[PDB]
Amino acid sequence: SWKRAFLAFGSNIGDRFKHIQMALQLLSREKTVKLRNISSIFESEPMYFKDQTPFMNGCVEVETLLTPSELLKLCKKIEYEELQRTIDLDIVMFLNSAGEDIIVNEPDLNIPHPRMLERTFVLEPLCELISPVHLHPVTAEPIVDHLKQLYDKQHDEDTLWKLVPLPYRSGVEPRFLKFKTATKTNRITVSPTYIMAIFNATPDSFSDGGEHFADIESQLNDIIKLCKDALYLHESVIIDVGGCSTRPNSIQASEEEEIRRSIPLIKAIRESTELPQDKVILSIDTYRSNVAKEAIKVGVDIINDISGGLFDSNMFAVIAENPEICYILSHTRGDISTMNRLAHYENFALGDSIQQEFVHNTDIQQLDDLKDKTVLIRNVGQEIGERYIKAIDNGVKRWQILIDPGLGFAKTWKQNLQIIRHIPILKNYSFTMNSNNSQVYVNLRNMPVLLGPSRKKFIGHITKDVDAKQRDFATGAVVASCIGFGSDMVRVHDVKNCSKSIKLADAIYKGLE
Ligand SMILES: Nc1nc2ncc(COP(=O)(O)O)nc2c(=O)[nH]1
Ligand SMILES: Nc1nc2ncc(COP(=O)(O)O)nc2c(=O)[nH]1
Repeated sequence: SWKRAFLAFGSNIGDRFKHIQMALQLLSREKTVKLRNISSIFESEPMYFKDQTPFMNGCVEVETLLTPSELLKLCKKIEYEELQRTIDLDIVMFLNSAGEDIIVNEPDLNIPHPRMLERTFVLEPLCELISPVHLHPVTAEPIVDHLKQLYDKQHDEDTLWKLVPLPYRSGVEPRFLKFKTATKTNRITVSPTYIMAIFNATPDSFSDGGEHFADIESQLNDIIKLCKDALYLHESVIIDVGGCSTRPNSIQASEEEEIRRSIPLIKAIRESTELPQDKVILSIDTYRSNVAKEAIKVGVDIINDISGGLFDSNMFAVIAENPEICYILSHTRGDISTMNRLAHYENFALGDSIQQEFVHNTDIQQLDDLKDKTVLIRNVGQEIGERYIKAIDNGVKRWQILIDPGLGFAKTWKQNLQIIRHIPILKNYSFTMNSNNSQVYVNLRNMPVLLGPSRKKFIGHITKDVDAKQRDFATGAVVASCIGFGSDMVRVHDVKNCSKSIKLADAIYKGLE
């Protein structure tokens, strides 16, 4: 047979994420159960008892040979087994082998879960996994409509933070990237924008990481300065260490060379007593799985892969082995030497496979003409979606992923502008797709967006600045606009100055005053 089920999970005791992970491990170990998709991780206000620790919540989609009743027993076994060394595992919905929702109303078991339409912490992660046309079996209304209805009440009690796990550090509490969303109807990120500082460990151009190249002591001092500049106005900073050039047609450092450039420097930052370690997050810009693996060993938090797994087929396997590492899935085409030729987006690669496209949970066939105005962002969204599907198929968890539409990567200067304008569409883009004899639903809602506009050629074209070094002021303006269009993180060169821009844009657009 193989039936389908959606289960809600939650914990508000101790290491909540470890309780969740253990429950998912226990499910997966069953011969009768197959994990298909997991939602983002959300933090929510306790619904019933406000004096308690906030809950960590999500949803998991499984394929199972078990009957509803057999599955419920397993959920109870798991809850008990976890208590042995604190986790709730409920059946939310259960579909038969034909993909139809079943209803059970027995003394012991009620499917769908009787409380689900009351709880944003159920519906939000659930609707990351089910499409806008999925109806509630009892009400016959789309579940997304029931979600919208809850948000429409405008109770801050119903508000969710999304948490993206970061690695544990000794003596430190569990670490996350955090994103709070609010509604007004439109949904908007209202927590501070993350600043990612660029650090190039390449010899490429004297003006940018050029002179201190291969000198770890000098480089570290540069990084201490960056952190001080950023932390003046911000609570956190990400330092993105890059040992490989990603500029169109640039010669590629060897792996051994990239490792030598990046890894000792990450080790040195992480070991520094001159840095406030708790406010400093470490990223490595690499498309190489082995470099990522080495970086993880020396205490990196984020793998920033401009190819989204395209350059190394073992990258996803590395990320999958490290559930507390954060992975940036960036959009590109071809490779570094050919991408310039591939900036053409009229035709849709997976066009034939696409069954249905949705913007803000509405079929775009019914938002007529929007389709014609959003060719580029939907094309980029589908290609990000395809990378995402392959990541999930290779053990990467949705909860680990940030997305980046990849400004400048197989895109012209006019296209980069259009991508900035259309971030709100991207953030609310979803589609169903035929994939290996069965249907798959890709939902970009809640996937935090990183943009890297800094010093890019597209700015220079408009401001007539030939040299990249003189594009910092203009970058300030563009960064403000990126945030205004919904960017959750920005990658920048001029940290001291862009920090001011980010803070102002956050005040203006987010009310963070
Ligand atoms: N935010 C939040 N509040 C809560 N309050 C009670 C229960 C326990 O619910 P059950 O007894 O129906 O499983 N679970 C949650 C939860 O998961 N999240
Ligand atoms: N995630 C992400 N990573 C990147 N790495 C390098 C560059 C090229 O810029 P640089 O050569 O000035 O670092 N741009 C990006 C980007 O836009 N997004």
